[PDB]
Amino acid sequence: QQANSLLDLMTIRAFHSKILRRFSLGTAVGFRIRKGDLTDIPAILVFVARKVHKKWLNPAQCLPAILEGPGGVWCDVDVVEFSQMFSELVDKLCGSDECIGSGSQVASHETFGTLGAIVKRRTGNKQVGFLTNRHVAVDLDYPNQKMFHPLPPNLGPGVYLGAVERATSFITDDVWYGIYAGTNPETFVRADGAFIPFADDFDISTVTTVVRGVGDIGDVKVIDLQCPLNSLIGRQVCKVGRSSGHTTGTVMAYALEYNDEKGICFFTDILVVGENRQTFDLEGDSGSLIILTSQDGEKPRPIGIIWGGTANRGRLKLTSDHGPENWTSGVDLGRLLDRLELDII
Amino acid sequence: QQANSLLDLMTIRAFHSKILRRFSLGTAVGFRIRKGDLTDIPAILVFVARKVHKKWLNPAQCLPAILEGPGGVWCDVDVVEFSQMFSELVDKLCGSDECIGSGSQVASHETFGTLGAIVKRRTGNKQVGFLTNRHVAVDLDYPNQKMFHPLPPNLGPGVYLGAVERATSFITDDVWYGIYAGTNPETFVRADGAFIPFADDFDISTVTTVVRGVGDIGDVKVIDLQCPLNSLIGRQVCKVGRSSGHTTGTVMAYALEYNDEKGICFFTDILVVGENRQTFDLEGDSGSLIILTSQDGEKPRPIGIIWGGTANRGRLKLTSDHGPENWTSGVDLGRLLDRLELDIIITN
Amino acid sequence: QANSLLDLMTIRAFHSKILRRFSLGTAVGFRIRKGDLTDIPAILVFVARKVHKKWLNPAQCLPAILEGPGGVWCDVDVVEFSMFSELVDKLCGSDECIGSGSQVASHETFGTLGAIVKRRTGNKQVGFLTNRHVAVDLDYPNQKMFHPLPPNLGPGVYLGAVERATSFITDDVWYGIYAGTNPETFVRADGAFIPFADDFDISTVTTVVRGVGDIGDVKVIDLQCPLNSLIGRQVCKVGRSSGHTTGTVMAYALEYNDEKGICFFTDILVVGENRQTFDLEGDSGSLIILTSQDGEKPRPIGIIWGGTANRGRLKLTSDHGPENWTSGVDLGRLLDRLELDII
Ligand SMILES: Nc1ncnc2c1ncn2[C@@H]1O[C@H](COP(=O)(O)OP(=O)(O)OP(=O)(O)O)[C@@H](O)[C@H]1O
Ligand SMILES: Nc1ncnc2c1ncn2[C@@H]1O[C@H](COP(=O)(O)OP(=O)(O)OP(=O)(O)O)[C@@H](O)[C@H]1O
Ligand SMILES: Nc1ncnc2c1ncn2[C@@H]1O[C@H](COP(=O)(O)OP(=O)(O)OP(=O)(O)O)[C@@H](O)[C@H]1O
Repeated sequence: QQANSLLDLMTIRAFHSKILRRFSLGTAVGFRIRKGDLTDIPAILVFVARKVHKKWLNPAQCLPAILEGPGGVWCDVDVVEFSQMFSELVDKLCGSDECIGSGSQVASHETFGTLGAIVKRRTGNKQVGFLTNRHVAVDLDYPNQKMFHPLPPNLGPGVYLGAVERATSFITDDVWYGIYAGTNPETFVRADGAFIPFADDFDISTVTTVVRGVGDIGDVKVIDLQCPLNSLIGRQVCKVGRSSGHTTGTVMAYALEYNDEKGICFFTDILVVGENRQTFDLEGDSGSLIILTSQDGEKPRPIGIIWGGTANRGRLKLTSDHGPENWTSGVDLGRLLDRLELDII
Repeated sequence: QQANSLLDLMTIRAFHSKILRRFSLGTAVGFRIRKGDLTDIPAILVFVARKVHKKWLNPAQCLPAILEGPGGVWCDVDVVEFSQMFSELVDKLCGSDECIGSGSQVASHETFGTLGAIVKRRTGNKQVGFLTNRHVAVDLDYPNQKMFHPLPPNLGPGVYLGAVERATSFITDDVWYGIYAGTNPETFVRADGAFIPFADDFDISTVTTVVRGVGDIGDVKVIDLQCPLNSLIGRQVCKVGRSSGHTTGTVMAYALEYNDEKGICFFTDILVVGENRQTFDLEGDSGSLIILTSQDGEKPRPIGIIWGGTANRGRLKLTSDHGPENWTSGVDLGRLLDRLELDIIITN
Repeated sequence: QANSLLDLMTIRAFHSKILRRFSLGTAVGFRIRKGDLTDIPAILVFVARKVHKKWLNPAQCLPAILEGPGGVWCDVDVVEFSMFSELVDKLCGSDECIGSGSQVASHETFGTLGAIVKRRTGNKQVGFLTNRHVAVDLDYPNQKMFHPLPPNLGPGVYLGAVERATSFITDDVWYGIYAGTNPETFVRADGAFIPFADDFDISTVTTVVRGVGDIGDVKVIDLQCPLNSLIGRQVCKVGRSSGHTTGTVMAYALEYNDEKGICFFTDILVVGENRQTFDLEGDSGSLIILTSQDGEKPRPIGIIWGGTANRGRLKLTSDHGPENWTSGVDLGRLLDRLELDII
């Protein structure tokens, strides 16, 4: 039987992980892509440095057309080559907006990013704070730092938001996905989540729960691994960022697996690409909510958060008379909330 | 009574200099700017590093909307954000023209600039030469620097034009404006002018008094502090430079004040901003004449000279769905001519 | 007169508003006259340049004597503030056994082994103590260490992974008393305990110090003890790059303000002898052992924080050039906080 859900593709990739990684830079699951378009045939996306004809390729590097795993499940094999706009919304999010909400710029003493969303703690005092990344919100040298908006007191005027309380660095793949997606013993998944509660003296009347440029949003869309592939992969999503305004894109790959220079395996949740030849995100967009758009009038639903700028890692080069495109990685929102024990307002 | 002259604005700025200086990057006087459009309400413009809502500013950090001066004069406050064209005219001014005049390129041993205008010495033996900025006209090590056009012989073919006779860099505010512009003694306005006379063997038949791309010009328009603000602020000007060609802009503020790292106050006379989101000038345009646009068919008249490119200092970022716009600083022509004792030439 | 370090600390804290205007740092100890240590207790003040009093306005002229809330008075000392050998080769990885001062290389940086220790509670695992700057990389909280080089850079063996570490501690908890009018007061602990791997061979670990010998128990620093017990005492250290070196303790409870206004505290200040540098780069984490007196076994007193070549040097004004200084963290308080006992 052909693969239908993400779990089958993940199992197939894990079973033949060695062969896929033997002559490749990365692996993921999704739909087969032909001539730059997304089809409806489930398959495994294999990233290579360059694309060449089979004539100049030895049989060792000739990847099999079909990969078959336990239980009779089989899938196709796809080899893919791998290598501040001034607007009213951007100005408002940069310090021109009276209220504070999603997409607002949050600057630390050293780095800056985009405000993720307003959340509340499930247990304890149930303090209301905001959720963001961990590479910008908190510097590793100082575990507990402060938050300033728009800028700290040394760079310019600003107000104090709060201090970092709970943050996550890495999580074992078993805890995150619930299944073993890799044979290497030290498999990790990046969360890059942190919660900063609002200060006691901070006014709460200036906090808004409406996302600028999108409008009202629904409940968090939990990505169930048993759901059909077409449910999540290929759906058009939108994002709001301080330096990128409002952007739209489409998701192509999920659970991208790669290895660093030290051989440690790492996983990325969501892989998306901007639409109409436009880059999905830019520098300073760390902390932008990826939201699945409205369908049949239903309220848009956040599904994840952008990890950060991918321009420093690589680009997706298309082989159909087109230049390389910019891909953006993502981090799951439901699993991050579950780990952080937070509820989105 | 609402102030309507530059003198009142200068008095208000000087009387409350400390308050503005405490949390400002610069001060000027002119017309209030709302949503990127100049208004008719006179106000003192205060320049800040960034613009934020008043809710995230301390009570001492909030500049008052209005201020009062001696005798009952009151004025508003406007906070403003602060942070080679290949053409036939440019080619001709580069050294391919049949005559040398305003806008021509003058190159020293090290740097280059644009000829200001042909002038005549009021006193002495009625020497005839030209006016330009002091920075490029004279080398800091050689008080008497030679002039070449279009390039010095060490860098390319050219002819000798003359030698620097007199130059001025800084002058006390009392002598320049006639009034005390601040509560600082060590206050000096930057004239940055030099008079370079033509060589005895140089041919005067090749000197023309007609500005290329504009036409004939009239007498220098002296700026009076008692005149209405609308006379100078908000008017349209045009300039010709050897690098940017012909460029049109608008005057936005007067008597800009700046503080250096050492704490020495400095003053700039004319503040210009380009039109249609186009830079007023670029590097190498220093010394280009600023000419007020003709009105009701009147002959255009120069109002000042251009100090140089501002790209090495900063830009003002408009907060209306647009990016930073380049601005230019200039020095009053009439006061510089009076100090240097020079007379402009407008006819052959 | 101030006889204990606590009196000097209280005096400095009470008047910590006039010495911070025109000073780069403050500490306590003995007044220095003509380049030599005196016996008069005083508070050391660090200035960029030691100009003459005549060319100094009265506002910038600091008082020479201060009085505390209990009648204690102390003077003011103003000091201007700005190898290939067999032992080194053996310590670099040529020794059959590991021990104090041994080179330990991580995936990014390398450092010196502080001392072999054990945990008081729990499994009481046996490991070693070092600095977090080298042993711990925060973009990889659990890092691996190899001696003398990591596999990617050369031959080596697996030692273990960092389990517990401390970077900053509140001043009240560390010293026990409020040392500053500032609440964002922090003290740089910089101590990480790495336990030996289960498969690691424990027969190759020695508690003897190369170039020094056997050492006794850790000598805890008591703020109530006379300054002579700690200030002006000779100390020695063994570093991977600097071999065996000796120096003298100069200052205690040094305070420094960063560019962001956050104050930080360093415990021990040491200076090399004979105009020789106390330590070089890569010697961070080396133990500081008090010189043996009257035949008593040497007792370590702290751990070197790191090289000061990137932080400045002590400039003297007696026909001599600047002398490099070294910063250290008290061993007793760090061990108490981290619950570790030196074997
Ligand atoms: N290791 C490799 N190095 C270089 N080129 C390779 C390597 N492995 C495969 N290729 C080339 O990449 C091709 C992958 O084809 P794939 O199945 O991904 O695409 P397709 O659906 O046939 O069409 P399209 O080219 O439009 O994507 C292989 O046929 C071979 O030409
Ligand atoms: N020191 C300061 N730093 C930053 N922002 C400031 C400072 N002082 C005032 N502001 C902000 O700048 C605003 C000044 O507005 P301005 O004087 O330009 O009036 P306006 O013409 O009504 O405004 P606009 O140009 O936005 O149409 C103040 O209302 C406050 O929001
Ligand atoms: N803020 C300052 N900046 C520069 N120099 C200063 C400052 N305050 C004091 N001084 C100078 O430093 C001297 C401090 O001398 P100090 O306290 O070390 O006495 P001393 O031990 O007798 O002197 P010495 O070390 O020269 O033998 C003051 O007498 C004055 O000359």
